[PDB]
Amino acid sequence: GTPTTFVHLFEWNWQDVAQECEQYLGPKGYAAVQVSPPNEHITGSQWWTRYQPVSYELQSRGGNRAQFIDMVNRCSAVGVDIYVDTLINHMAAGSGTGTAGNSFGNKSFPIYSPQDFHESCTINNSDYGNDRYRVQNCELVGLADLDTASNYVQNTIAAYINDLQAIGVKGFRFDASKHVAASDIQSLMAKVNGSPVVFQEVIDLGGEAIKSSEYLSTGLVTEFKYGAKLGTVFRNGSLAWLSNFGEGWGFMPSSSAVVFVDNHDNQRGHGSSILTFEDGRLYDLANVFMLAYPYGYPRVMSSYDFHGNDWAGGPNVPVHNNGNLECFASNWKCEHRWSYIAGGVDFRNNTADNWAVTNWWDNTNNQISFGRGSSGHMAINKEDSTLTATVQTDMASGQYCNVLKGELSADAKSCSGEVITVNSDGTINLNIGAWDAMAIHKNAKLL
Ligand SMILES: [Ca+2]
Ligand SMILES: [Cl-]
Ligand SMILES: [Cl-]
Repeated sequence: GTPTTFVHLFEWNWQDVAQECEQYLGPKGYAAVQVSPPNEHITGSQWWTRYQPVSYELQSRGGNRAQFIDMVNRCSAVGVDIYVDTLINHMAAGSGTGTAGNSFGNKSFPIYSPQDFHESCTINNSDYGNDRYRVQNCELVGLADLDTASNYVQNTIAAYINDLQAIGVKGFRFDASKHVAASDIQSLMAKVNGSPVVFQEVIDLGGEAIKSSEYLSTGLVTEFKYGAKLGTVFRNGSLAWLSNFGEGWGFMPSSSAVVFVDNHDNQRGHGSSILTFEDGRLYDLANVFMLAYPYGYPRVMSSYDFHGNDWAGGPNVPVHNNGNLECFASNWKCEHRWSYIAGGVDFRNNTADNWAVTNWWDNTNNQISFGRGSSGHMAINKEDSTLTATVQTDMASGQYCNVLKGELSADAKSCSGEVITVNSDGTINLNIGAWDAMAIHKNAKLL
């Protein structure tokens, strides 16, 4: 197979990430980990402190510089890249202290002076619809707005990015990219070595002054329409409608899009329509669709139970806790380990040679099935009945692991879970319980 999917290990520290790469992400074929911001940020326990930078020293809640490097190396040894959440728009609000011991205040930081910032003003709600200048030059919730047109600012951010590349970081999330002119991002990328993966966070559901399409020339772009519409369909619509999901629904080009069911902001209600781990099996099924369907570069969300406090930081117990995995309950949720989601990743990994949707079938409502040509086939039953339709595939006849429920043995003789039969004529006689699914692919076939 080939790498197709990455994961946000939200608020995971560098030792937990490194261990997770070795024990799970490498073996299961995840391509990369998006880590929380690793630069110096304001002190305090809330998750949102990570988005208030104080400097570019690599001392953060996740760990120190040596720990960060050890993580990059341990993950890369098992084939997993690191993408860094990169704060290109701003520095912390107000005054205080950072996680490396530095002080700041009055738009004075270890590496920035007041002249390195746009003149202070406030982004007001109306500005998103009618004032691009203010969205991009004024302050987002009090954060000091860097003058991203300045050569010094561009050189300082680029030096941060290039230091990360020199220690092995392979990609970058440009936080708050809507708040930075795409032209400024273009000037920054000219100072960045090489061609790392770059994706830009731009929330654009339509109807505002700045469009996500403005950022296509400078890197990948978050397609927030994807999760918003997918959530609405899974909650209130029909899965049959998804037969032409993608550009036909008004989305950006597939080859530019980072897609996801939810992210750290919008799982806190910051779309009521967004699906999250709180939705249980409905979330499972949405992720199976996303990962089987050939649109975009998907990012699986990996969350913690925040017990109703949308500002709280993560659990005070590590993920890997002296031999106990603190997953699936009221600490870390570890969605990337949920069987249907990890199985979806394996499916995407092994269908990457055929980015077509073939033999689409539905019952006009909430039962669907489709193929990736002869590389794979899937079905979802999001109804209260058993799905027993006979569907056409392009798969070679034989017996296949349902990779949502099990894995092929090292000897290729058996599956650890359900086995699916492709008939002589390429059909499958489905037998899918209510709110269940199946996926098979050409590299999980019994020999
Ligand atoms: Ca700005
Ligand atoms: Cl450092
Ligand atoms: Cl994002």
